[PDB]
Amino acid sequence: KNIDSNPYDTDKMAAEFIQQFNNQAFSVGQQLVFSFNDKLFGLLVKDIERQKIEVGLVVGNSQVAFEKAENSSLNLIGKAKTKENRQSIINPDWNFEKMGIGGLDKEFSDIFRRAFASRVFPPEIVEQMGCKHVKGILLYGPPGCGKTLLARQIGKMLNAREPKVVNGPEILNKYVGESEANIRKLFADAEEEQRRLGA
Amino acid sequence: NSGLHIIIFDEIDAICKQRGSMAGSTGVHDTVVNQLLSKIDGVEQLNNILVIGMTNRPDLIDEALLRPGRLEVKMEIGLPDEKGRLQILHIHTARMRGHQLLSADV
Amino acid sequence: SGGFIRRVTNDARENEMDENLE
Amino acid sequence: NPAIFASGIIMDSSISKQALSEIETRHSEIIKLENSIRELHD
Amino acid sequence: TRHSEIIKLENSIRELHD
Ligand SMILES: Nc1ncnc2c1ncn2[C@@H]1O[C@H](COP(=O)(O)OP(=O)(O)OP(=O)(O)O)[C@@H](O)[C@H]1O
Repeated sequence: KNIDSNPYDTDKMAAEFIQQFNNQAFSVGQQLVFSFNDKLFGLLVKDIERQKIEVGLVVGNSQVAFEKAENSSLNLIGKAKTKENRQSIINPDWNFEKMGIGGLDKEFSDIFRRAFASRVFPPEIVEQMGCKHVKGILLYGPPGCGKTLLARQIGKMLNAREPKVVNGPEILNKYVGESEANIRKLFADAEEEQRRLGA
Repeated sequence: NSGLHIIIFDEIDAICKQRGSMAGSTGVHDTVVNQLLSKIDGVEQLNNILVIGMTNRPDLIDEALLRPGRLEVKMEIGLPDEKGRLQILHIHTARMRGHQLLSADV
Repeated sequence: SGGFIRRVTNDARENEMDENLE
Repeated sequence: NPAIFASGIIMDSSISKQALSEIETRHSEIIKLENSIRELHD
Repeated sequence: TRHSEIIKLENSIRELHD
């Protein structure tokens, strides 16, 4: 009921785990509950260490590497990361041909290159360049080409959450100012999220 | 697992015309046309709606509303032939003939 | 103490209220 | 040659029973202070 | 501001009445 996708300070969560579980014995396969960021997490013991031990003693200088459960949205950031991990990557397992789209290979390639190229590379290069990123894209063509299908599929292609849909000119309303209210609400969630999470 | 819903328009060319353009007025016609086009077939898919349109000026309807997937079946109804006329008269005089109120010389 | 009435409508009838209350 | 007409749309301002309703509802508390002051002065 | 003044006045009147 309290699922969350916000990033977690792996160093701090490991430190708090050690602090709360100091002078304790942990065995392979043990399951417990850990409170971090005022949130309860079900932790399952996988392996200990270099000679492997079935049961070990958790101490202050011990470090813990957390792995997310299968299909879980838990985003763990930092260096204490093991096994396969994918939460923020512009190139997911998404296939361009499973969707059943037609022969628009050149257009899709141009879209990818001109839009998602910026976010793929690490922050170092973009920060050194110090340039902004695109925030708009427009299509146009004769009816029944696939604009809606292509847009919704791109909506799923990115490794992000579900998008918002504005079906036609539903914004207009008799009460003046209410349209401004609706558009402001449309952007308020993203504005607040960016303000909270920083860069 | 749902029933079916039927919507019937009359004189579809009254509200729906060439999108934009016109140059005479753009009060609410463009918004109405866009809203209809989006609602009839937009991002979401519906499978319990049927739409029937009737008109007398086929060439004035917006093409975007006539491409396949929205309004495919188009029918031109022509004047009946001699057999059609005979059938129409028979249908419309069956009731008369039922109570033998028609002269034998007709 | 920073205000006493919110302005539902931008009319003079609201203003004095605050002062009055004050 | 010069002959033109037009038709215009009308507005209802902005009273959507949220600002009107909030003012109307909030105006309930003042009666309590009225009663308290009257009791004090009696 | 609303809460501060309202509860301040409520406390003042309550102490007065007491
Ligand atoms: N390249 C395509 N390959 C397969 N189906 C397609 C393709 N382009 C369009 N379609 C079919 O078109 C149907 C509806 O049209 P679609 O939503 O794709 O059009 P659009 O490009 O958004 O244009 P418009 O809405 O302006 O008519 C979809 O069900 C899809 O089956």
